[PDB]
Amino acid sequence: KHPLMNVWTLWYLENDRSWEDMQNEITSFDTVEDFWSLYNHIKPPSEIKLGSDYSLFKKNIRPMWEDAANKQGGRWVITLNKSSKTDLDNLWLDVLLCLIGEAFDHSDQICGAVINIRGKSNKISIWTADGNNEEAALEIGHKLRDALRLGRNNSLQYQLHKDTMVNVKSIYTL
Amino acid sequence: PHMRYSKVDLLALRYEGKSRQCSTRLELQTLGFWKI
Repeated sequence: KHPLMNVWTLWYLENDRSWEDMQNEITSFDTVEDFWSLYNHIKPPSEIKLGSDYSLFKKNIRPMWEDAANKQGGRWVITLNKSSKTDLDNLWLDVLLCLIGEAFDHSDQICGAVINIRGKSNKISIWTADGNNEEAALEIGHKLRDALRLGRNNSLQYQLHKDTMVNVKSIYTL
Repeated sequence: PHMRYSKVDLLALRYEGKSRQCSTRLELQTLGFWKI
């Protein structure tokens, strides 16, 4: 097997009637082979039920801002149309490959990623540890823009977690 | 050390023997994310 730099944990959120126990820790992996073994046997985002999330975070980091790893952080947000024109599945995978492949110079600043399946739109977000660290967020954000081929008219928006829990304010845009 | 995999390197291993049994962790949890 080919080892990964970090150990990653896949989470799956599904709406049920629970409050914060709606988040399910599926499994963890630390090799490329085991990643695919997991990815090959789960539904792609496009087939996921409305209101559900996939989240991939480093080991011992919960997919919530309250976590000690996310408390001072923020996220690069990608908003997407519901239409089939959007390459939602391949875009989510490329985000995952960026993560586990450690495509970022500030690897220690990466916490994870989340894909939200909502009614009006879908959101893919990359979570980083320190919002104040401009050099970190930007380096990561630029790696994303150049890797994801978002285009001219599409923008990456960085949002502090504190601003989310209040039409969310962004502090960086790419 | 620093283990960096390109998108190509990662995709190249997508259809290995171990990449194709199924995942290990399968707790008694019934959720719709599992493929069929």
